[PDB]
Order: sequence, then structure tokens, then C-alpha cells
Amino acid sequence: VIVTRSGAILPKPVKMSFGLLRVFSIVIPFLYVGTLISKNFAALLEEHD
Amino acid sequence: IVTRSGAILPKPVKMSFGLLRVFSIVIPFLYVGTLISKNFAALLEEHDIFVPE
Amino acid sequence: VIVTRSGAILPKPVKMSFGLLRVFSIVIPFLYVGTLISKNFAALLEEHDIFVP
Amino acid sequence: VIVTRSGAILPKPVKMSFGLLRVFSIVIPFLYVGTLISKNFAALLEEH
Amino acid sequence: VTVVYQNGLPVISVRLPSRRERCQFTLKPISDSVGVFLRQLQEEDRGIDRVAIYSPDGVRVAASTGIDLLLLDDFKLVINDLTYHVRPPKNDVKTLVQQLYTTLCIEQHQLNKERELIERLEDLKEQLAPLEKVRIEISRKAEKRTTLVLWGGLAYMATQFGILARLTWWEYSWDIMEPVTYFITYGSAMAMYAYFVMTRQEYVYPEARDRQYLLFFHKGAKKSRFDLEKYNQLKDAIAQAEMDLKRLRD
Amino acid sequence: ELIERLEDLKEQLAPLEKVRIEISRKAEKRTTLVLWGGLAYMATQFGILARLTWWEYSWDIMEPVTYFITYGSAMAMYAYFVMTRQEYVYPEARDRQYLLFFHKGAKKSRFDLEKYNQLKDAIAQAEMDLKRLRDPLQVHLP
Amino acid sequence: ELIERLEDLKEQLAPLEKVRIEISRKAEKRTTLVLWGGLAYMATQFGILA
Amino acid sequence: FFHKGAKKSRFDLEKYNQLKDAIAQAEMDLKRLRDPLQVHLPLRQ
Amino acid sequence: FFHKGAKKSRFDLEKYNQLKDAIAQAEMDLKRLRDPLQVH
Amino acid sequence: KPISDSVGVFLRQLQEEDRGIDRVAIYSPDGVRVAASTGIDLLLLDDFKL
Repeated sequence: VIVTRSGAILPKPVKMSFGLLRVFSIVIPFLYVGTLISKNFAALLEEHD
Repeated sequence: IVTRSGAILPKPVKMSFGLLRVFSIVIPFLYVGTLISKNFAALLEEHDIFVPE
Repeated sequence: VIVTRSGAILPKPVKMSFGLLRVFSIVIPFLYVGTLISKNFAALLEEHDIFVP
Repeated sequence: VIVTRSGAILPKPVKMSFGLLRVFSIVIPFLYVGTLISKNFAALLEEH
Repeated sequence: VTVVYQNGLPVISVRLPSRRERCQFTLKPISDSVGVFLRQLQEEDRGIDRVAIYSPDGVRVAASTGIDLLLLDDFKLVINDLTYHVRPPKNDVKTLVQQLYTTLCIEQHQLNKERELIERLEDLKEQLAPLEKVRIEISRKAEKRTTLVLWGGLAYMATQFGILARLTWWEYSWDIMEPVTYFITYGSAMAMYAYFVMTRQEYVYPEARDRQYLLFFHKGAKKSRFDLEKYNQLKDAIAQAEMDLKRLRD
Repeated sequence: ELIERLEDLKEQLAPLEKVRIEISRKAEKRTTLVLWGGLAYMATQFGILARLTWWEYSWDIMEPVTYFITYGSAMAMYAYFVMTRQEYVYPEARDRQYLLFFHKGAKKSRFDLEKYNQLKDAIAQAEMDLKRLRDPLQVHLP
Repeated sequence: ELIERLEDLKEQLAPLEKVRIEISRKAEKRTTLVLWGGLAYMATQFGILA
Repeated sequence: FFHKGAKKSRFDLEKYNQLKDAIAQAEMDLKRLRDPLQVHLPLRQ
Repeated sequence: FFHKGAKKSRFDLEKYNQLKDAIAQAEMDLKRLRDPLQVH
Repeated sequence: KPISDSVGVFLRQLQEEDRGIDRVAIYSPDGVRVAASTGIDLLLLDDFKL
């Protein structure tokens, strides 16, 4: 896998530039969206029965 | 997705309204499940095999 | 998968000869082995005061 | 696979030497250092 | 009319006049000829007042020619009155003497090319060995780093098991720590999906190990300033020479 | 000449194949014993936990026990990837275990694996050449 | 000779392919039934727990 | 399910898959014969 | 999504992936004709 | 077809195309007779007395 049948070595595979901080910058605010929607669903659940 | 020659695969085949038939088979059997769960709960609530406390 | 590259149909995939009997006849007595080695182990812990309750 | 295309049985599979001993020499002390920082974190967390 | 070999069989669908059926006639191209076709046409019904096949020039074609010769062109289908212009859908000495010329001069050409190819093989082995010496050392260092990454992953697993193990049995309750010990598993699932979407590559352990091995190998070849393009160029060249020398074994 | 040579090589193949069948059914019975023993452990764990949930303990006693058993086996499969360089996949692990038993049994019984394997290679390599020489399209034979 | 033999084998296919298509559809319908029955087992095991 | 249905209808299948292998053999032979009759270059295994 | 965009913009995908097979076949045949082993 | 047919196949086709024919032959530009198994392309090298 690391070595082709010829004996060559595969090139450096593609890494998404700044993709790790893209994941970190999409997980955190959508976690805050989950934070907001937990309260704003539990409150209207308990208060309007 | 791309073959050896550089060509492109045919269309990914779908089915005859898959979402509707999946929903129409998952929901009534869910109702049959909750019905037979209630029926089994009553059936061994009649005898002394149950355990709610 | 279903057919060969040629379109010929594969031979019948073999089931185990009386396999469904031979599996549950090893499952259930070893469930009893797990019964026995646990009812001995709980008594061994009850004897020497290492047990939790 | 077990045989190759020609009926050629594949050779003896590579093991690493003392590998069960090497993993047993590594699972234990890292579990113990997790125990150690467990003590360090538990005595300090609700202390603040 | 329609002659459709979508089945592989060119099947004419045709009618005679005063007939109920637009009758379909299946025919082989090469063995079914006009004669046995008219045998089929005369056993199918009774419209054998006159029936034939004419040329586009109007000449009567042979009654024993193959339909493969017929359907290569259009024709006049002959019934007693009307005319179907049926439309179906659809040097040599030099090649022989060139094969003859090369047949005289294969063996000396192969015997020359064998020496030439062994010369190229030997010269490229000479050109490949001193780069191979640096490649082995860089591969050893990258393998050491990836092996320590494997053992550090096992270290992470054992340390996580220890910190989860101590609190539940000696300090805290299982009832107040089971959510955290679930969310570590759900975070591991999110991390697997993050490795997939980050790398366009499925998180399985040999492929992840080889991923980190290649990244450490090209980091080491960059830091030791290795000529990787020369190295795998010469590996490809020697592999091609070995394939050609395998071709010369007959 | 080619068919006499290939039958000579089959003749040399003839005893070693029977020896390989004997050692192969031995190693196959051993790896089937290993498979049924894995099923045995898979059963007796469930029997142990079947007792320890209701019969003499509670669920909140053994719930972290089951949790750490599953997490420990999830870690142990990674340990299997550390030991040999392949993931714990059932036909793949069965192939490794069977072939390891094969080489153990061939080391004990001491028959030529290499003279089996080289010669079994030469069987198919000469048979491909006979197949190409008997081509109905590349006329050599009348 | 080969394009003769190909159409000979095509005509020898021609009666038996229909019986094969019948058996194939007849078993494929049962496989669809057992797939939807697996999903039925899954939905019922969800519901009796819920 | 297929071998079940075929044994229920007593479907002869050795003739079927032998026929399909012969047809695939013929088509591979035509695909090899594509070379010398159009490109006029030598053949393979 | 690519077949959706294909049905949208209507760019003869059948001609394209036929022509890819044709150009790969002809390219392999030319490399076959440029054998370093046989006089051509 | 010149690559597949001999003279005898063409002559039997010419024979069966009618019925009122009994004697057929293909002669040379000279008086001699071209046989039945002779290839058509060898006959189409030159003219011939039919």
C-alpha cells in the first residue's frame, strides 16, 4: 500500500488546508446552537402544556 | 467514480418511491409493536410474572 | 455476488451440516456454565467479605 | 486467502517478537498513571 | 420496416396485406438465408401467391443468399402489389510481407535488445544504490515515529481506561459519570467522521497507519533533503526494464 | 514434450499433496476448535452476566462492569492491530489463524513446504504455457 | 466458425433464458420480502421497547 | 432462494451455465480478434 | 449530483463517456504500436 | 464471398435457384474447366467462359 508494485513510494496525499480549524470553527458554534435549542425547546415544552 | 478510461459511471439507481414505502412499513409495524407490548404486559400482569413496582 | 463475470450463476453456497443444532447445543449448556461459575463466584465473594452489598 | 492462484499456500505470517509481553508491559503502567492523575484530579476538582 | 437486433437477433416485423398480424420474423444473419426465410414465410400463412426480394435496382436477388448480405443494404420486399423499402439500422499484401520481414528479423533484434536492456538495468542499479542508502535511513526514522504513534494511541486507550476506571469504583458514583463516559464514545465517533471528512479517506487502522507513515516519510525526506523524484523515477525505470526482460523470456 | 513434462511434475506433486491434505485437515480441526471456543467464551460471558444482573445482584452493580468489558474488548481489538498489522476481521483473522496452524503443523511434521510450493507454482506456469500453445487461434498444431 | 457458434449458442439460450427469468423473479420477490421482514423485525423491536 | 426455486421447478442449470461460459468464451475470442483484423497487431494469451 | 447537473445542463454525457473509451483504446493501441521490441 | 466460398457452392446455388438447369460449368479463357473446389478469388483474377 505504501509501496506500489514498481517499488515506488506514493506522493504526499492531499490535506485540506485549514480544514482542522474548519472543523473546530463549525463544531463549536453549532454546539452553541444545540445549547440554545435545548433551553428554547424545554421552556416551551414545560410552559405551554 | 471515474473508471480507467476516464469515463463516468451510469446513474445511481433509485427505487419506486423508497421514502414513502419505508415510512409506510416502519410506522404500522411500530404500532403493532406497541400493541403487542401492551398485550404482553397485560397478559403477564394477569399472572404473577410482571414486575412494575 | 449473484452471477459470475460471464453471467453464469454461482453454485449453491453451503450451509453447515446440522449446523443450527450444533450451534445452540453449544450455546445453551455454556449458558449453564456461565450460570454455575457465577453462582460459585458470588458465594466465594460472600465468604471472604470482598462483596459490595 | 490461504492459497494463491496456482494453489500456492501463503508463507508463515509475520509476528513481532515478544509482542504479548510488549503490550502487557505497556497496558499496565499507563493504566496506573491514569490512576495517578485520577487521584490528582479528584482531590483537586471540587477543592476549588 | 423495423429490423431490431437490440436482442442481438435482427428481427423483422412486417405484414402481408389482408392479414391480422404485423408478424415478427426472427432470423440468424449468417445461417438463415433467403430460402429458409421464405420457408418460414410460407408456413406462417397463405400469402404465397407471390413473394420475393428484389434489388434496389429491381433485379431479383438470389433466393439462397444470406440475410447478412441482404440487410447490409435496403431492398424491395416483394408482395403482389406494394414495395417495402425496409431500412435496418447498422495493402493486404503489404501487411503480410511486413510480418514476413519482421519474422526474419525478430531474433537478432531481441538478442541485441537483451544486451541493451541488461546494460540499462545495470546502469540504473548503479544510479539507484546511493539514493537507496539514504532512503533506508529515512524510512527507518519514519517507521520509528509511526510505531511510537501506534504505541501512543494504545497509551491513550489505557490511560483513558484508567481514569474512567478509578472514579466510578473508588471516588464517585456510576450514576453521575455514565453520561461523560458515553460522550467520550460519541466523541470518538465524531472524531472518526472528522478524520473521514478531513482526509477524504475512510478511518480504518492500516490506512490511517500508512497515512501517517507517508507523512512522516516525506517530512523526513524533506528534512534530509532527499531526491524522491529521482528515486521513484529510477524505481519505475528498473521495474519497466524488468518487465521487458520478462517479455524476452520467450 | 510439454505434456510429458507436466505429467512428470504432477507425479512429483502426488505424495506431497496427500501429506498436505493430512496436515491441512489437522490444522482445520484445530482452527474449528478455536472458533467454537470463541463461541464458548461468547456464551459463558452472557451466562455470567445473566446471573449477576437479576439473580444475586442488581443492574447498577454490573452496568459499569459490562461497560468496561465492552470498552476493554474495543481496546483489545486495537491491541490485535498492534500485534499483527491487520484489523480484527473474521475471515481475515480466520485465514491468519488457520495458516499459522498450518505452518506450525508443517514445522512439526517436517515435510517440504518449499518443494511443494515451488513445484505447485511450476504446475500452473507450465499449464498456462500449454494452454497458450494449444490456442485455436494462433496456429501451431495442425 | 466462431460467429456461427455464437449464434448457435444464442439460439440454444433462447428457450431456457425465459425459465431462468421466471425463477429469478420468483426468488427475487422472496428476497425483497425477507429484506422488508428484517426491517419489520427492527421496527417491532423498536416499538416493544419504546 | 434461487437454487430452491430452481430445484422446485427442476430447472436444469448445468446446461445453462455451461452455455453462458461458452458464450462468454466466444465473446472474449471476438474481443481478441478485434486486434489482427482491424489494427493488424499481434495477439495476447 | 453530477447526473442531476447533467440532466440540467444537457451536455451529451453519453457521447463524452463513449469518447473517453475511444480515446483510451486508441492511446493504448498507439502505445502498443510503439513497441520498443518490434520493428514498426 | 471470395474469402469463404468455392466454385461448387456458387454452382449449387445457381443450380437450386432454378430447376430447369442440368449442366453448368465455368471454363477458362482457354477451353479448360475450373474445378468445383477452386476459390472464387482465384477465379476473379481474370475473365471466364460461363
